[PDB]
Amino acid sequence: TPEEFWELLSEGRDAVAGLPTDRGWDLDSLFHPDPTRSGTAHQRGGGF
Amino acid sequence: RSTEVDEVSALRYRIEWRPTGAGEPARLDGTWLVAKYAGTADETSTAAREALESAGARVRELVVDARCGRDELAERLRSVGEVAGVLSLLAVDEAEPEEAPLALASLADTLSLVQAMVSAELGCPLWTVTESAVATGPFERVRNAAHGALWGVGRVIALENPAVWGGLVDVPAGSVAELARHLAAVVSGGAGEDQLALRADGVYGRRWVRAAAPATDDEWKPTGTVLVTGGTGGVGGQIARWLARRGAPHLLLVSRSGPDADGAGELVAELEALGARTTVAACDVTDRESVRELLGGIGDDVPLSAVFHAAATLDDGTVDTLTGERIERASRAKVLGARNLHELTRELDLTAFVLFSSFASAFGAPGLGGYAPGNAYLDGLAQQRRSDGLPATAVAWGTWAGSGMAEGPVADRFRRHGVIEMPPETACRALQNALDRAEVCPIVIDVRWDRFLLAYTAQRPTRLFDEIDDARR
Repeated sequence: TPEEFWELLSEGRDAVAGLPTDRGWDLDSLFHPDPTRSGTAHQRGGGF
Repeated sequence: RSTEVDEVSALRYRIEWRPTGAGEPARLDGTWLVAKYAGTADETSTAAREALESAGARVRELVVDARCGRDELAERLRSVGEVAGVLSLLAVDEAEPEEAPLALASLADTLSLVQAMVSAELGCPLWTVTESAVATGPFERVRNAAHGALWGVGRVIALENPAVWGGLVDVPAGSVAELARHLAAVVSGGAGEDQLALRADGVYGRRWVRAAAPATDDEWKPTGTVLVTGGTGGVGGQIARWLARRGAPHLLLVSRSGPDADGAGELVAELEALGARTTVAACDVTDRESVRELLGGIGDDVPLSAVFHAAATLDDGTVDTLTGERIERASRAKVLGARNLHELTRELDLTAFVLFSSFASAFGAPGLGGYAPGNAYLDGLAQQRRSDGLPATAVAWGTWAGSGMAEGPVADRFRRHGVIEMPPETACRALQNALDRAEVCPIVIDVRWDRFLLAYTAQRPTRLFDEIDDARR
């Protein structure tokens, strides 16, 4: 709701928690030490 | 394009933390003991209790010391009287004693507390709050891999004492808000989760889930030397044979037995024919400096890129005698050795650092409750190591067909109720695909749920396996 956002914007809360596990995302091929491996993601989270 | 890797597809599974219910909050009664240490003042206690006496019960502290006795907590629990459950806050914000990962002070006290409740005839579910001991996915870093050891034995404790074991409740590192927000519902939850990971974005239950194997085009080769720890023991034995088959330029089966192993010369000859430059070495893995001079003893002619830690010692895994130092000197070959190899290879460009673990940390296994922590430390090491710049693969090997490292009384029992012998001629291809997908922590087992459902969810319904589709039967 636009009221529960004022309880995130007014008390200074970051919504960046982590990647979704609901969505059947691999979450294992998304992250490899090689930063140029095709299929990997660089952010280890984000507000989802 | 693939039909054989389909058998591999049915072999590889992964543990993913799916958002579960925070439990159904019921007004508790009697007392809930916040069992922990006394060394430092804990805001964790004040935050947990504020929703514990508000949960309907009262809050009582139980200061447990490192190997203070398998009985002390029992007479203390009897002294207070009937308890509806206990909150182990001894595994919060606690460093690994750098002496040994399995000598984690908390693991010992958790085991002693479990068997003290068993000996106290109290019959209440114990909950173990852990500080980010496990990750809800590779988007999180497992702070202390040793702590997952508790989780390891935790997944076994429920198979011994469903009444005494409630489960584990993982909370983020440093923040105690998730405790106040959820513990009251979680410990009293009718949802049934024995594995909990409270995060800012909700409540996550551990779940076994099918691993997809599209057979990615990327190919891992054994190029370089291979530090096969416990290379004589089958778990490393067939792995080294497979290396030589795949084209390993160099091999370095290393094990205290080594040249003095029953099957050393035979193994060496096999891989010497399949591949080349194979070397067996009688060397300790527990000592940091032994591995240091072994890796410095690794000829500068060939770099090391494939440390395959396979050694694992095991005699018994019964919670009745399981104390923390017992787990320690039982599996020090596994954990310390893995810690030493990790800390040494942090400066090495390894294309593979596969930690060979078992199902004991994947699901519960009686008689492997002392073998479970070591595998749980292995899983946590790969979960972080992949949260750094060094690839690691914690394959949870089910019953190996030919080895004897975990092929003992428990293996033959589980053979007739679920996990069956996975043939090496397909488990080696499972390892190949776990390095083709660069899977951080795979679980390769041939478990039949027709027999597994009535051998796991029978004593404790577990929502762990409510994500695998053919686990309904």
